[PDB]
Amino acid sequence: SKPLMPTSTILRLLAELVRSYVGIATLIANYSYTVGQSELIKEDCSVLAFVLDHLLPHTQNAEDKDTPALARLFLASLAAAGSGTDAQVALVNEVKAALGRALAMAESTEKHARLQAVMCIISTIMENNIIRLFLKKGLVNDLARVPHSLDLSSPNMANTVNAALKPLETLSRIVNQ
Amino acid sequence: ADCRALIDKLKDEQLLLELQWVDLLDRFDGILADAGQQLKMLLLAVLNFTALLIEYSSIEHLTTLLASSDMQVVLAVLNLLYVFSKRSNYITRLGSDKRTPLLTRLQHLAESWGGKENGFGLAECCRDLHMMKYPPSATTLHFEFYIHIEQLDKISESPSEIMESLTKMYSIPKDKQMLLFTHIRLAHGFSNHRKRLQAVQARLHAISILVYSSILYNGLIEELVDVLQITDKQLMEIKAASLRTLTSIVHKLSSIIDCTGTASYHGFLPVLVRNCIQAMIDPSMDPYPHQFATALFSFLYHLASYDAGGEALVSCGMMEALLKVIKFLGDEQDQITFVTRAVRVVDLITNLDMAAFQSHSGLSIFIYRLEHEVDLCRKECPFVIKQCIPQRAALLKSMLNFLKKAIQDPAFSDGIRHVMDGSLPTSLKHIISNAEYYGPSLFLLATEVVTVFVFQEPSLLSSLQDNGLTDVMLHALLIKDVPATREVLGSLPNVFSALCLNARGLQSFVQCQPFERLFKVLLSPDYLPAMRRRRSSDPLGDTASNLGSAVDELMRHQPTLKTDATTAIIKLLEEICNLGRDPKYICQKIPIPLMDYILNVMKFVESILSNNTTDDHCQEFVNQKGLLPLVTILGLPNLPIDFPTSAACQAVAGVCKSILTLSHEPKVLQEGLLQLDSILSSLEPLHRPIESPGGSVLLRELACAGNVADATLSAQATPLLHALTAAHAYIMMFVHTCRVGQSEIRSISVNQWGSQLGLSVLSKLSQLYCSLVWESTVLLSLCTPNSLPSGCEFGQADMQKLVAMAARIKQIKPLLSASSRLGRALAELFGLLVKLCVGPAARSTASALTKLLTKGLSWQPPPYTPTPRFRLTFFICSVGFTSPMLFDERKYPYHLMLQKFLCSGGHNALFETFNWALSMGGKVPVSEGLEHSDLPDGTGEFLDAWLMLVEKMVNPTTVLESPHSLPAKNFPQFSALRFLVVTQKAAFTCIKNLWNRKPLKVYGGRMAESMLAILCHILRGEPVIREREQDELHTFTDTMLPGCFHLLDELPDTVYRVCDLIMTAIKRNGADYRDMILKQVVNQVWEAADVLIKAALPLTTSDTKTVSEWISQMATLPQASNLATRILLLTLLFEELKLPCAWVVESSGILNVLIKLLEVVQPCLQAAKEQKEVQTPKWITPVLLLIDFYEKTAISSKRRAQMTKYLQSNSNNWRWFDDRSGRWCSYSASNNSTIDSAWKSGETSVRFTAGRRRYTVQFTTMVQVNEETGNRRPVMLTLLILIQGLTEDMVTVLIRACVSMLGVPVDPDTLHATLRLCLRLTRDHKYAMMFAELKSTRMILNLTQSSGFNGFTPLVTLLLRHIIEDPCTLRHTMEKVVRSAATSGAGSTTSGVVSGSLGSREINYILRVLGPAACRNPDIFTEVANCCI
Repeated sequence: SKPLMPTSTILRLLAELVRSYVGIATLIANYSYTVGQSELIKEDCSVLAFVLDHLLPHTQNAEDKDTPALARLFLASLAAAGSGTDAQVALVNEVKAALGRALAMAESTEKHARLQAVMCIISTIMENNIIRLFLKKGLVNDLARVPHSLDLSSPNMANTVNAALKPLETLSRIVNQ
Repeated sequence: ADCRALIDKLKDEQLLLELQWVDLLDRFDGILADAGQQLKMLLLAVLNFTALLIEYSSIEHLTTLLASSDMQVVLAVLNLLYVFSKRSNYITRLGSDKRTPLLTRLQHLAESWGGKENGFGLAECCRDLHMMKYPPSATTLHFEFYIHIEQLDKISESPSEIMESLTKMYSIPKDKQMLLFTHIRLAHGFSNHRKRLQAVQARLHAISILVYSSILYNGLIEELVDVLQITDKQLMEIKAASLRTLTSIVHKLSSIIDCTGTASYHGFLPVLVRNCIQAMIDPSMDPYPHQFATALFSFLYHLASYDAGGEALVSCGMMEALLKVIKFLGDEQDQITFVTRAVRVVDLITNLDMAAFQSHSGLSIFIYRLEHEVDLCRKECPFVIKQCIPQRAALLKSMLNFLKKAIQDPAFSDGIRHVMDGSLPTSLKHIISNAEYYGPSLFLLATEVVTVFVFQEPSLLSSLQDNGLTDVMLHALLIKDVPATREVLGSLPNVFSALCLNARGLQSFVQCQPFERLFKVLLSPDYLPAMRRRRSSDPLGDTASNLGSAVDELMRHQPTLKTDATTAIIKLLEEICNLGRDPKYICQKIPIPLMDYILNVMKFVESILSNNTTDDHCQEFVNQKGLLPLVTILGLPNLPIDFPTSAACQAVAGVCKSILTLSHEPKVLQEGLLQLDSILSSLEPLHRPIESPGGSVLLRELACAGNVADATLSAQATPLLHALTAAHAYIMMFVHTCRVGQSEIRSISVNQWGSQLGLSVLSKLSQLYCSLVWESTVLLSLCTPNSLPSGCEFGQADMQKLVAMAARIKQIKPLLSASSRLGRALAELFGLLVKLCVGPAARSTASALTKLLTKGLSWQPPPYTPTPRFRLTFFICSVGFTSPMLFDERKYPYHLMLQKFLCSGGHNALFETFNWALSMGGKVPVSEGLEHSDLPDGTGEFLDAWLMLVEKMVNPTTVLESPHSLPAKNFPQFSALRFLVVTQKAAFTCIKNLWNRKPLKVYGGRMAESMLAILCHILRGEPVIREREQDELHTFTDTMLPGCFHLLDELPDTVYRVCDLIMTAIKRNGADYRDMILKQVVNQVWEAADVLIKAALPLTTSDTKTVSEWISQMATLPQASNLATRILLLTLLFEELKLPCAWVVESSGILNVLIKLLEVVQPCLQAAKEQKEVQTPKWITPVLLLIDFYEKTAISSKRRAQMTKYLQSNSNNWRWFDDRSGRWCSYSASNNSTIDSAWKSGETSVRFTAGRRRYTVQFTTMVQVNEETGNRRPVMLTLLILIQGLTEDMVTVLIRACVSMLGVPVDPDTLHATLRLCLRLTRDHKYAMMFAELKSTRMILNLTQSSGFNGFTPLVTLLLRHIIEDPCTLRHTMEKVVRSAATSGAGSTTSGVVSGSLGSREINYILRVLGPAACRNPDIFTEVANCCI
């Protein structure tokens, strides 16, 4: 009775069609949902925004177990696929938007799961045009401002800060080496 | 014992616990579950005693008891949890159900207070300081998650009700109010001394528990050492807590050492230790508390156990003080315990320095203390050859372990001669002489100290003999009863290996008949608990095996003992015979443990005989007549019925096998055969039937056993059942010795079995086999509930004596098992004997075994039988028996056995049993028998076994190719060809007699499948055997199709064997016969399809229900059962006959009818989805697979045609690829011509030899594999009935039908077939667009896991890629692939070196890698490769 293509499988499929076909990454990047298109959708938002906010973050109650590994694969593929700048710029812009959104979010384990998962996707992407874009957009400076937008007493705060330090170390090294 | 007396006494309770398991621990867990939810002191006493019990269900209560206002109980709970974590990992392994609530409560106790740096040092927390020299935040609560309270004194009452009032005034986080309670009770405590010390102590306990299982910091060691320095002397319990914490922290060690000062003689810890010791020694100076001293000597133990600490204890010279302890301390139990602690420390310290110990004469001090303690036992137990207090026994044990270690240590090798001229032997003499006052492990340590000394200085064994220590050891280990334990038994032979070492010692050892005494251990129930396997995971008899290997080492050092050892072994065997022979004993699972004796003795003898593999013990034993007493053990009357399957019988068989394989001696088999012939001659009344209406002889011997409650336990009550179970044990020994691969042992086995006695036994075993099949089938006929018999008193007359049904069954079941298990062992024996016979006397062995096969197949019951089923069940097991004996695993025959099975008989009887089984004894002819209504119940099961045998008998590809062929040469020479002539001729008539009749209720599809396999083998074989009756197979292949299609209507699963039969009839006959077959199959499909096309016209007039009837009529009409096999047959035929069957499927137009049927069924299936009662027509998958392979075949014919258009039909040059040079080197002309000819024939693979190397080509992969090396190398062919395929109007209808079948989730296997078809069709983007324009990706996403299959996600991904790949995107992706393959030297499964630059880069190879892309689209691949290469 369970659906045969869970969102995990659909993500792996899209990751494959991105890695093969040039236009798919740009079409997925520009495609955006509409208000009241699904129960989980509150307002017009990009697919990348939804993948960053609702599918990528670890959450304690399962719907599919391995949705996050495959949204990470999907966004990794959408980066690695060169697709000129049409796909990579919208990916980076949407990651920046979801970071600022989650930092403005109210203090919650939802906030820390979103933050940790965005740091993890920046780290996987980071593992050269993506780095050029991360510099141009000031993503490193928005990562460094992360603790300004934390409650420094939270029991999660150290884990989300570790996560945000992980791309900062790699990026500062790759720049100044 | 006194524990049980204490339990009964307790069961004023608290007064008794103040004076000082399951139901006492349960009453404790009771009051724990009661008090935590004249009480508190009861809880405290229960705890204070339990903290002794664990040191030699409560958890969930104890964890709640930490929420106490009076810290005394918190402390006691911690002391108990410390005793736990110290001794065993009981709380570490526990689950997080309560481990985390516990460990968190402990963390909240343990967590720091700010230490010295904030004025909360433990030293300052323990000195009073006036309560005004502490930080003002001490009497203050500051709990955050917000609560702050300046001081707790104005509300000092009721801290628990304070916490509950805070529960009501504030919402305290759930499940973490413990950190509040501990802060509040602390802030109440700190005001006063006792409560502050109790908080300190609780914190120290909590640390220690948290370390035996963020808390630790730089100042903690210094704080603890300053607690130890505090000299008010009222703190000794806090000092002991601090030391126990330091102990936990050892498990920072350099800091512990730097603070305590152990690196120097002057230093706080060493000085404290020396003052404790001096206070313990001298009575005037008061003694430091026992608890504190124990914490000190435990800390020294754990510190010494680590190298940094042992080196520090060297440096401060603690050995001098500890030897002072071990020299001057008194006799009382606590002082003894401090002595054993000091001894274990002197052990750890001497594992890295000896010089201090030696310079302090420590060995003399140890020996004097051993003298003093032995002198204090001498008063209690003065006996010496001319209970010990536990603490003294532990002292002695640690001190003898030290002496053994020192003897095995240099720095005593000079001087250890002067140990045994001390008092030591006079005190060992007392331990050895009193192994019952002193423990057995202490008696062991004493004999091992002597053994290790004698191995260090064998010279001074003369001194030990002069003072008679060896003569006391002998008396204590032989003449006095050996203490019954594994370690003592394991050591006796090493001890005797020492005592023999002086030759005088050997004389003394052999003087006292040592092995008569030593081996009695194996026949004594007192030592069976010592012999029982430890951990239940070491082998059975592991300890007797060790003992035997040690006695082997002993008497290989001292060969003079070998003869007496083997004499005492043979006396063991003769006594086991005695205990098994006379009636007065009865084997327990008077009861006697005989089977344990037999296992232990046999593991002992096995170890001895097989240890060195020098065949000196085997020879001696056989020459001392031990094989008679050995082999008799199998036949012992009073051994139980379940003996033969037991590990003791397998042990006896293993000893026989060891003797056979070491000595190469026939005598084991000769003697086994003599005794087996003796037993078989006893039970000839089993061969003679009742000779009246009667049942089993075993059940007439049972029933006539008077009324004894259990006859089967008596050898006189059931003589035949016990001779059965003796023969079974002998047969399992012959099995074990036949399961041998040494050709020499095989040869001497066969030479023995071929003897006059061997063949007398083998004849009697054959008659026994047929008697046991009779008896077992009669007995099962009597345990059946009055169904199988024909209402007759066949064995009832004896069941009426035996006895309301179970009361009779449960007396027969021991007979049934004793007779059925023996039959299976006989069959195993004869199979092994056939293997040995095949690989002159073998020929007589095989003769007697084929006379058994004839006897079994021609056996007829007595004429009093109530039903033929007893004969059919005899025949079924005779056939299932003859199969293993004529044919190996992998189904190759033994030609010696087929020769004798033919010449002697059994082939005419094998086929006569078929005629008999069908005719029912001639009552009905065979041609009417099968279809007769009154055919016996088991005639389908017999025919299943008979047909499965004949399938093996007929196959030429094994009967001619068998590895087990006879050599080429007085004897009649065998021909497997004439054997197949007569067998196929005899089989064909019987199959005729079953060809068309309706199948049996059960065992009819296995009958049909083996009958069809026989026909296939005959039809393939006659072409090959006429090379070295044809019109009968001709007319058969003409008329067979009515029967084939009858079989497809009755038993669809036979269709694969019907395909193979039709293919062999085709390869016999011409294309004129292929056409007739294919047109007839196609006409059956045609009419079955057209009736379903008329079955689904929309039901306008409503005559039928038009909903449930119509939906299920399409799926259930007989025609819809036919199609599922007529199409499937046609598809298998198509797969083999690729192009003729394609051209017929084209020219008949049947494909249009099947497309029309797939279209017309869609309204029905859709309506079924709307009934929510989908039930998929099974015929859909054959049709989709047929269409799939029809268009696969047409693809391929066009590609092969235009390939032929580019090839010369003469000498097509095949070339093999040399990756190293990059050359397509040609084959020789004969290899090239062979490969081309065999590719053109369509063979999948071709074998050839070049340079005597064996090469094979695989045209599936186009690879040459070298058969010797397995190297795979690429090959190429050097280039220089037209199947129209599916038309657009068919493809359009198929795509719509596949989308509708995806809409309604028809079935998993049907979705797989329809998606496979879509995958083939959509490879043209026009049809992929059609498939995507009909909204099929929504259906695919909606599909539930009930409608899924292994390939679903790959296949769906490929389909979606087919939708995505329009001409331009496919071109650009092909460009990416071509560039990637040309730039990167890709590896392959053709040994093309990875990232090679010759082989990986040839155009002719790269085109082979890119072949999948060329198939994806060849035109586009040309355009791309022309533009990018």
